[PDB]
Amino acid sequence: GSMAKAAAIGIDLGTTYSCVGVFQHGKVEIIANDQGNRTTPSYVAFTDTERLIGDAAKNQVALNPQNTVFDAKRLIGRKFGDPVVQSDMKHWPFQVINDGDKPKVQVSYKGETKAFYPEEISSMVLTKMKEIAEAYLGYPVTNAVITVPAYFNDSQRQATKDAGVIAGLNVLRIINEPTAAAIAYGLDRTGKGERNVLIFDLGGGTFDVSILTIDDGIFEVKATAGDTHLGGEDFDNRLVNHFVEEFKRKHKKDISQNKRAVRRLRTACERAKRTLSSSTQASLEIDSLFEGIDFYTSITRARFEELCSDLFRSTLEPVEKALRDAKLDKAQIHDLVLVGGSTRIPKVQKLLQDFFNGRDLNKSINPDEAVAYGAAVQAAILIKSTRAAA
Ligand SMILES: Nc1ncnc2c1nc(Br)n2[C@@H]1O[C@H](CO)[C@@H](O)[C@H]1O
Ligand SMILES: [Mg+2]
Repeated sequence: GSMAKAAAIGIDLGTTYSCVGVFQHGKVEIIANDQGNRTTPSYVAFTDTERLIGDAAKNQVALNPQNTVFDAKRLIGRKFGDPVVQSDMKHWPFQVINDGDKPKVQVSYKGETKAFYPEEISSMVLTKMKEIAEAYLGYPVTNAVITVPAYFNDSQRQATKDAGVIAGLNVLRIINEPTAAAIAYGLDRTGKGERNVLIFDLGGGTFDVSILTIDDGIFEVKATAGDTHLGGEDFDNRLVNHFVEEFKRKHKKDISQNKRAVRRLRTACERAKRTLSSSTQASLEIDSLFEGIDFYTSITRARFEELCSDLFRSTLEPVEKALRDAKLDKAQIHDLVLVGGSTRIPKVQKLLQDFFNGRDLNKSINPDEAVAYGAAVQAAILIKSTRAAA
């Protein structure tokens, strides 16, 4: 009669990390990759012999910075001359070239110089997310919902669809990341009446605040605000500068000019930063950090909080601006939703909860997974083809 249909997938195609989910048996499964990771770096690396995607690409970045591409989402659907592109290029070790006022990333790959459009790099990330899903499902996957930032324009949305098509995916729909996070919590399933929802999205490098109004399952974007210069990497930087000073005080040595030492310090700082979200202190233990000196120390959550205090407080400025733009008072927000791994920071949660006079924050769905979770919910809805009974 009619053969069983393959599940459709939800993909959060993130700037730094991507995430894939599938809605089956009335629930979402966020799918881990074959290294056991529930999120996959949005990285692609090129060598003389291989093209590596995800963890394999990010794990070899230190010695291959010129041919390991990341942040392609910052280039997608943009002109080479766009001022955002021109500023971002100064921070990237890989080459970005001008092809008819369209940016391309240029690398060494399999004995040749090759240039790729941002959508081609994103199609490589999408191919890995599709394979992660297929390894779990045990069959080929065709259909996907892909999410984008609410502020993406027509060109950025079309280039994201193009990336899905290059990857061999049928793109069911391009949906906004804040809308997907709201769908993850079933905030569009609460019946009749308007609900105002604030999505607080703190990423690795950027911070986005969105205000949505939901009425009978219909979403309207009321306001977007944020800070392009605020993210998890800035907190890592504060810890790096702190420990560089500490090594100077303790050993009378400046490590800041040995890239390996700085990198090993940053890697340990990011892990200590994660530990501090669950513990009140965290040890830092690096063997032979510089000149054969072992660096065995610790940091309290209170000291880390003081180090990033101004950065954490600055998340409330775009919240206030978004509320002015939406013409809403904080008491008029029905739901608060957390998105991004950096929202696990207890002090970030406390500042926002205090701002909203003690209100509960929806954080029960892993904040680095909520967007893919909502996209997976929508993908299953979009492939339904029920024929009405008489
Ligand atoms: N538990 C956690 N506590 C604090 N921060 C975290 C945590 N988990 C993740 Br993931 N992050 C940060 O989220 C960003 C995602 O690109 C990076 O800056 C990660 O360091
Ligand atoms: Mg995101």
